Amino acid sequence: APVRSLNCTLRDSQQKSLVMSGPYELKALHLQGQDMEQQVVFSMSFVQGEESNDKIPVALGLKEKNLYLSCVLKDDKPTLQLESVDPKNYPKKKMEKRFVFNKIEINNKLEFESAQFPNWYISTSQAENMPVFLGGTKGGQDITDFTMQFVS
Ligand SMILES: Cc1ccc2c(c1)NC(=O)[C@@]2(c1cn[nH]c1)c1cc(-c2ccc(C(=O)O)cc2C(=O)O)ccc1O
Repeated sequence: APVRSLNCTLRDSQQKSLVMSGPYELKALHLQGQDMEQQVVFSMSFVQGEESNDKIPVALGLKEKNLYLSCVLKDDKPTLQLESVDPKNYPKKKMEKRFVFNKIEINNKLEFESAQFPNWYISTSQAENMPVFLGGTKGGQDITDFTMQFVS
């Protein structure tokens, strides 16, 4: 089955934009209007024909597909990383499981659950300029829902 890609930006439910913070990390903060160009453009890839399903596996690439968001164990704990890939072979028709998230649309917002680590989600802190991380709790102070804005 063929793969479809969309370019987009992500904002958490409290309107914090996502930006790079060096080569290995994303941070979330409320950006000023003139700094809006700092927000990361993602290439969200998924399999064509699943638009009506409740859970849609997605891969999130960035840097013109040079990096992908990846879920790996670090110190025996699910961790979000930015993994380097050869952009020529991406996105794959069969993406490696560590790059896959179930995109679930709840109350008009988006939630990204790790396919490799169930009940672990892409998360942000309430505080400004803190790293984007994989979190195991929902409903607490950590934010697990986002809105998406299409670039192309
Ligand atoms: C671009 C793109 C994204 C995502 C995928 C592809 C390409 N190609 C795929 O095959 C892909 C897919 C299958 N259906 N739709 C897309 C896929 C799905 C899973 C997956 C997701 C959720 C769960 C769960 O437990 O909820 C289990 C698994 C698993 O299969 O272990 C793992 C690897 C994988 O690559």
